Amino acid sequence: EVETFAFQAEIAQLMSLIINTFYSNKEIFLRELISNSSDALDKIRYESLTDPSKLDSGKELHINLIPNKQDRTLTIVDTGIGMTKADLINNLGTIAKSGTKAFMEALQAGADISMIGQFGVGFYSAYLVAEKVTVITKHNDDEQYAWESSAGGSFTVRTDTGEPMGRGTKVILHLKEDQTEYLEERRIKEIVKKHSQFIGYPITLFVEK
Ligand SMILES: O=C1CNC(=S)N1CCc1ccccc1
Repeated sequence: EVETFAFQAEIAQLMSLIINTFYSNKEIFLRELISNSSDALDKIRYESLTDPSKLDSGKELHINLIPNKQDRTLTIVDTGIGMTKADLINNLGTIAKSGTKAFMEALQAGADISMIGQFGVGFYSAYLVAEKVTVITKHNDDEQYAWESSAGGSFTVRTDTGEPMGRGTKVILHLKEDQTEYLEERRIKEIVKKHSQFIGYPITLFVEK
């Protein structure tokens, strides 16, 4: 059972802009997702200070990067607070609408795509390198869901039947054919050392067979 939804018009405009603008400095997407994961870890960590049972679904707070050359996917896993079904359908886009509009006003003023993080909507930079994004998420107060979009105006939400995660979020980037450099260990390491040396959680690169 799968539900299909339309993006808000401003978000569909930002995604189509990100997929179509010729922009070579695509590596910033990794910085943005790691920073998002760090935020999600901060929130679960803070909540657990007054309620330790919030960590019953997982005490480790970390970020894994999992390239896969065979499936041409790069997965960013974190054990943060995760997202409810209402987050996936409404709440995230509600908070993002203001940063989307402001970010597009800047782009018409000549501003750079790499400044997307300052408006709180850096996750859509995933579409610089991904033709399709799958988000597997589990929040303490909801069931495990799978969000997916290939842009084009619509996304899907469904209950996830795969491996239970406990708590956290899995961002799976189905990379475009010409963006496989982000599946290489030394390229990922160069980006992480450069863009996210100052994250307060362990970042583990999973290297392949
Ligand atoms: O826009 C929505 C509505 N519901 C969810 S989730 N998003 C976030 C899309 C996203 C893109 C890239 C990386 C991570 C997430």
